[PDB]
Amino acid sequence: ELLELDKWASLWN
Repeated sequence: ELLELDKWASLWN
């Protein structure tokens, strides 16, 4: 996963 906006994952868990 080379997604930079993946930091939003904490907003769904």
